[PDB]
Parts: sequence; C-alpha cells; structure tokens
Amino acid sequence: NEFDRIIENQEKSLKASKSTPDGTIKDRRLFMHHVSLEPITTVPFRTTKERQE
Amino acid sequence: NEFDRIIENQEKSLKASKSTPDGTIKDRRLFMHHVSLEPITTVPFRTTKER
Amino acid sequence: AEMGAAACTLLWGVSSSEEVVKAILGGDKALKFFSITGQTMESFVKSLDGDVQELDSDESQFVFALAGIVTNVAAIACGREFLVNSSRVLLDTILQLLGDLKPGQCTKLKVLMLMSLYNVSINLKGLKYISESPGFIPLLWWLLSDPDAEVCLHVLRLVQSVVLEPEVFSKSASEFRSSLPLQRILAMSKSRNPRLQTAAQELLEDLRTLE
Amino acid sequence: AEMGAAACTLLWGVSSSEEVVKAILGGDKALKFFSITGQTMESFVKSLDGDVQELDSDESQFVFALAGIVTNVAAIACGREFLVNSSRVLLDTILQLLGDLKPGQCTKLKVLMLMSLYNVSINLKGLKYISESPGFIPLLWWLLSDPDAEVCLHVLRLVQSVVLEPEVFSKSASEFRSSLPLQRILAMSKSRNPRLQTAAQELLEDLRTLEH
Amino acid sequence: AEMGAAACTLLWGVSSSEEVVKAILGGDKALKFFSITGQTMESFVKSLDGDVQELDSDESQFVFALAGIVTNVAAIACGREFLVNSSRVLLDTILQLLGDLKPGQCTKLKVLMLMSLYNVSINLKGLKYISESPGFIPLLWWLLSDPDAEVCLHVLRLVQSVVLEPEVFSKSASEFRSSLPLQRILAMSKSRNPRLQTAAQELLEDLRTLEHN
Amino acid sequence: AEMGAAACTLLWGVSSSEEVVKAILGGDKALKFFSITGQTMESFVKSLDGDVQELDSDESQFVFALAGIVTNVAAIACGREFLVNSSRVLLDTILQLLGDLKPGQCTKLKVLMLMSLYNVSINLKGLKYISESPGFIPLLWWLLSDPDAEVCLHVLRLVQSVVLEPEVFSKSASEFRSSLPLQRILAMSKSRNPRLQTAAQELLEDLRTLE
Ligand SMILES: [Mg+2]
Ligand SMILES: [Mg+2]
Repeated sequence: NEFDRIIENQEKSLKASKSTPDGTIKDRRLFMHHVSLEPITTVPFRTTKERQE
Repeated sequence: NEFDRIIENQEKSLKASKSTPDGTIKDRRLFMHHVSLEPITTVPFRTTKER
Repeated sequence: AEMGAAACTLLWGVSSSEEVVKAILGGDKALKFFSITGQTMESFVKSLDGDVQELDSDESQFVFALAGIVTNVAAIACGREFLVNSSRVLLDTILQLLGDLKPGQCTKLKVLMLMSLYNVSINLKGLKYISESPGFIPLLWWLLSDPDAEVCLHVLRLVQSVVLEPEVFSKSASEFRSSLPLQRILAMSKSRNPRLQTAAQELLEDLRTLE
Repeated sequence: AEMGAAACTLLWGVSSSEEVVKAILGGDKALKFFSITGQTMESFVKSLDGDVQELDSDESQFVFALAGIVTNVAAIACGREFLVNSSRVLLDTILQLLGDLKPGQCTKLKVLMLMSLYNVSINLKGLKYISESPGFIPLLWWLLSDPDAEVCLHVLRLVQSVVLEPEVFSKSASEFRSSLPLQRILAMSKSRNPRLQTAAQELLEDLRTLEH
Repeated sequence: AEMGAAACTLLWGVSSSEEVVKAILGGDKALKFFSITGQTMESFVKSLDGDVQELDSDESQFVFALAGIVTNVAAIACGREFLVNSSRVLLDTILQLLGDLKPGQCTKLKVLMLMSLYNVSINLKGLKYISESPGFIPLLWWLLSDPDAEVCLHVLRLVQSVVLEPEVFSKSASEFRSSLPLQRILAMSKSRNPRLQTAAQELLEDLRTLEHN
Repeated sequence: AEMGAAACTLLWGVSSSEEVVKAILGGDKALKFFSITGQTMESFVKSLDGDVQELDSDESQFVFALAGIVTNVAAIACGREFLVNSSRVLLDTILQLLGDLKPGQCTKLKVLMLMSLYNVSINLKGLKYISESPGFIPLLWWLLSDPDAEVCLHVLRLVQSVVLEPEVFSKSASEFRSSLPLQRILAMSKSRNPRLQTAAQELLEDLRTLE
C-alpha cells in the first residue's frame, strides 16, 4: 500500500468495512441503542480425554 | 517453503495436481488416447478497439 | 461410525470460515447435506429411548459436529439466509428435537441447537419462522425448566432476540412478552451462575424497556 | 438498460475465475438468475424478427454478457454440474434459440451459446441432456449450413464432443455418426479457414476411427 | 429491470474479494460503471418523496447493490485509490446524497455510503478530497442528529478518521471547535451499545487531547 | 453411510483451498482422520468382486472423497509435510492399494492415489519415503501395464519426479534400468494425445540420458 494512511499508532488502526447482500438486506438491523446482537461461532469439543498442549 | 524440493531447472518445475468432486465423478474422463477435451473460458468484447 | 464422526468434526472445525460456509451451500444440492443432517439428529434422539447421553462416544460427537456445523453455517449472513429458504425442514427438526428432549438429556446437543436457532433468528425471515412455529412459547417454558444453566442461558438469549425488533409491535409482540415465565427469569436474575444471571438481567431490562 | 449491461459485462469479466463461479452458484436460488437469464435471452431474439445484427447496442451487449457468463460458469466442473441439475430450462432455451436464430443472424450470440453447450457436454449428464434434446441432430445440420466459419467450428467442436465418450457406444452412438452431414464435414475439412479446416479434419479422423 | 438487479446483487456478493476487486478495476469498463452508478443512486434518491422505501422490488435492492459494490471496492487499497483518481464525481454524489437524505429516510443506504466514505478516507488523497468537500463539517454534525445508532456509529468512525490526521484536521479548524455536537457525542459515550459507546468514548479522548497538546 | 459420504464430499470440495488445508492440519481430530482414512480405503478395496470399477451410490463416492482429500492436502506444502511426518502408514496403504488393484479395476481411485504420491514426492522426505518403499519399481511397471491412459500418465509423472533430483535416482538405478519395460514405455512415446505425448517425451530426455 504505497498510498494509504499508515498511522503511527497500533491501537488506533484504520479498519475497512465490507458489506454483503444478505447481511445488508436479509438480516435484522440489530445494531441498536440498547445493544448489538451478533452471531455465535462454535468450535469443536476437546473431548474428556484432554492430554495437554 | 522449506522441506520441499525446489528444483533449479525452472523449465522442468514440479507442479502439484488438485481434484474436485464433480471433476472426478460427474465429468466424463476426457483425457483419452485420442486427445483431451477442455473447457472454454470467454472474456468480454473489447469493442471500438484499445486506445 | 468412527470415520463418519471424524470427518464431521473436521468439517465443524473448518466451518468457522465464511469461505467454507459459502462452499457448503452449493453442495446441499447433489447430496442433501442439511436434509440428511436433520434425519441423523432425529435418529440419534429417537435412539436414546430409556437412557440419557453417553458422551466421549463416536455417535455423540457425530451429532455434536452436525449441530455445530448448522450453527457455524447460520452464523454467516448467507448461511442463515440459505437455511430459512432451503432447509426449513431442518429448522423444524431442531425445534421438534428441543421439545422431544427431556430436561437433563443431551445437554450439549440442546445448547448447540439453541445457538443455531439464535443465529437463524438474526435473519428477518428466520425470526418469523422460529417465533411462528407450533408450540414455540410452550417450548421456551419447557427449556427454561432445565436444571442446566448453559441451556437456560441460551433459551434467554433466543427469547431476547425474539423480544427485540418490531414483530408488528401492535400487540403481536406485546402479548409475546406478557406470556413469558417472568418469575423464572426473575429467579435466574438472582442466579449464582454469573453468565446466566447477566442474561436474565439483560432480558429483564429489555422486557421492562418495551412495556 | 445501459446500467444493466454494464453490471453484466463486469460479471462476465470476473466469472472467468472458479472462485467467482462457486460464489454465483447458490445466488441463483434467491435471485432466480439462471431462470431469468433464459427469459432475457429468449426475449432478445424474439424482439428481433428482422435485422441480422443490431451490434454495439446495450441490448445485445447485455445478452452477450449473459451467454458469456453461462459459458464461464459451465467451464467450471461444479458450474456445468449445477446447470444440468438446476438450470435444465436454461439449456432448453439455449438449444431452442440456436434453432430459432436464422443463419447469419446474431453470429456472436450463437458462438457463445455453442461454447456453453460444449462446456456442459464435458459433464456426463450434460452430454446425455444435450444429445437427447428434441431436434438435436436436425439442429446440428442447420447450424453447419451457417456461412460464418466460427459458428461452423463450434458446431464441429460440439459434434466431436458428442462422438467421443461412450453414450453406451452400442447402436445409439453408431446411428448418431451415420446421421451427421458427412458431405459438409468433408467440404469443411478442405476449408481455407485454418481453424475450421483442422476442426473438420480432426472430427473426420475420429469418425473414421470409430467406423465399423 | 429484474435481470439488472440480479447481476448487481451477484457482483456485490463477489466484490467482497480483493481478487475480484482488482479484476473489476483491470477491465476497461469499470470507469463507465462507476460514473453511471452515481447517476443511478442520485436518480433513486430524487425519486423518493419521503415515505420510506418499502424494500422496493429490484429498485432498492439495485441501489443497495450499487452502494454495496462501491463500499466493497473502496475496502481494497487499489479500489479506494482508483475511486479518488477516476471516480471523484461518484464521491461528490455520495456526499451530496448523504445531505439530501432526511434523518430516518433510507438508513441502510446512508450506512453503506458512510462506510464507503470511511474506506476511501483510508487513502491519503481520499481523506483530503472528502474533508475538503463543500459543507463537510455541517454534514457530519447533522448526520449525528439521526436517531439510528448505526448511522451515528459510522459518522463517528468517519470523524475519528479525519481527526486521526491532525494535518488534514488543521485545515478545517475553528468550525471543529465551534459547531461540534459535544453533548450528543457525550450522550453516545453512555449508550448501552458497546460499539457505539467506545466509538464516542475514543472520539472524545482524541478531541480533548488535540485541543490541549 | 450416506451422511458419512456427504460430509467427506463437502470436505473434498473445500480442501482445494490452502487456507482450509492449514486449518485441517491444525486440528486435534486430524491425526485420527488420516489414520482411519487408510483403514477405510483398505476396507473398500477388500470388497470388490470384479463387478464395475466403482459400485457407486456412496461407499465408492466416500472413498473417492477420501483419496481426493489426501490428494488436495498433499497439494499444499505443509500438507505433504504433515503426511510424511504423521501419516506414513497412509502412504504405505496407498502404495499397497495401487499394487492390490488389478488393471482396469477402480481406475478413478488409482489416478487420485497416484496424484497424491506425486504431490507428496514434491516434499524431499516424501520422495525418499515413496522411492524406498518395498516393491516400488515393480509397482511402477505393473501400473504402466494398465490400459487406461490417465493411469499411465500419472505413473509417468511420478517416475519423472523420482528421476528428477539425482540423489534418489542414483540409488535405485540398478533396479530401474535393469527392469524398465522397453516394449511399453518405448511404444507409449506415440503422438496419440498431447499430455501423454510430452509425458513420455520429457521422461525419454532424462531416463535415457545417463552420462
Ligand atoms: Mg414430537
Ligand atoms: Mg422453436
């Protein structure tokens, strides 16, 4: 990125936003003045045979 | 980028081969002792010629 | 059996990617993946006749992977969109199996199933489909009488999702809120499980806010 | 009208990648894309009873993008697989429009359509579907009577695809070879157009190879 | 009409990929596409006599696909680079349409448009172009008067982006202290929505730290 | 049975991505999956009574998905790396099953298996492992006596990979040259189809030239 403002702060990074037909049209506008509802992404079980790392 | 054979002769490079469920199962086995049939990929028209 | 669950677990792991979820939605055409998923989940709970979960089993982790994949798909905007248009029968099966499972039976399966229903409720049509399903309010009451705190938490999270947003608002949603077990939600708002206590507190604020 | 064709032309450009083709498969469910594509192509050729070509117009550019996208989708294994399972009506429309278009009329549209039928024929079921479609052999004869060499070339390429690969290879495919315009294929094998001459040359070598 | 919106919607879906965005700019037909995009968006807005939008069949979905594509293109480094070099008129149209849309009217179109202005601001020339556009500061404080929280979040995110370059922010001095809605930004730093709350909290931290440093 | 093949087929589809292959290898069930893969492939071939090459309706589509996944994993640098370090029993099984399958039997399975051995041979240790496997040279000549052109092409591609990098070739040279069929490879140098035409032509310019 020759152009692009490359900020001198790590925690103040500029992060771009992408949109989707279903996210924008088929989803409920769940970002409100109460709270934002967001999806749950599950990750497989680490069976009751857990050795270590 | 480390444990694999990186050949010096660029003209005889090692190229890996990937497979697909439809390509392997639903397609005709078109690599035959006659010739290999391959798909056509079209690209949009460049009408009025390039500038 | 063992091989089937290993492949399903692998698919559950990679399904956390949007790119993989998009790729799964086309496959359902040739191999009815979501149609046979519901049948496999239905077959599993039916097989637990006079018994509760066995866990650490090859069959247990197969259906966990199935309900985990359905959740991870529903987590993606086009995934929940696909489910409510194409796999309405799978949604029916999830809702049916939640009511068919007795309290304390298949706790981890019920949580995973409740998480996929919350995800599909993020989609406008998915919210209507779930809330308008037969015996939905009696099911919410039934699931809140489960002794497991994690199950109760995910029922409250689904109820919160249903409470929020218009839903016509002209006594269509006004009667939904009044018909909830407010005494149980109150009891769970003073719970010793911090995650459950905060979900019931949040839901109580939302019920009071819209009253 | 102009905006529609501009979006279709961009889609035709990006549809050359497998990654984009997978992404358009699934999108046809909520958009009816391949179902309305056939209707738009059918509406275009039915709108022009007269005129051989209304070129440069955004109406022709729109349908060129549509047939170009159908070809680029069929070029990918899961794309031709999807078309023969879900969009059989679009295949019907392409085959119908090829027979409805008179020789010399919409030449570039006929080539693009013939390229998508060759691509779907790579799929086993797609070959079965095209070859068993009504009036298919009379259509092959009709398309080979076109004065444009590029059209003739893509008909010969489809015929070669149909000749190769066992269609049970008993007497279903044996009768197929007998019913071809072998007089025209031999005339095209001596053609002055080198791409067409070599296509008819290769098809003749295949036909002679499978002669009992 | 229906076919046009279906192709735009597919393009919106695939435009989330950098590889597709590069391919769109690479094809010599994108320049026409982006010039007529602004005209179509302007035509759609002007056609609304208030009301709402009633999810217009393949009409709203068509302009939402258009703003969605502009947003997804600007999200890629060479996409926001292309826009500020070739499609400056489209940027003018976006800025105009944001001020032309009344609060509460076409909320989804305003967030897609405010998302693309933030994305183009990531490019140095894009930040210069947006911040030096006619009533830019009056537009910002006014878009904050929108009751929708998502619109307010994306206005704060854009404000933070210009505020984060105190060289660009120094040209638009005086009115940044005179007209800023400190009270509304303060109220936003107390919202029960954490993403809106911390956006206003972080903007307040940067606004108070620049007036003193 | 049907559910198992549907999950495997989806995994085969998504495994064409490097990002998915990295994610698969970084999984606790990954070592299990590849261990039971070889067992499932071994079990499948030990069921054929001649019949058709594949009997279809899953089972064959399950093992085609399995060999397809092994191929797609080996196609990625860390995938072939993982296989030679962790799954060398799966490599043993592939090599065994290629010699166990009679010519003309399960042609599509043999090609997929030969493609995965070429891909693992791209890794230095993978080349060492395959070339030093028992009866490897006799296997190469038995596979070249297959009437199917695609099988022959992938055997020639593996042979070329083995003769490239002369450290491994100048060890089994006495076994390869004093056993190489000059009535099959020499006759196969025919023009017929171009990808076979160049496969034997490039091999001729390396195998014959030993000076
Ligand atoms: Mg029941
Ligand atoms: Mg007709």
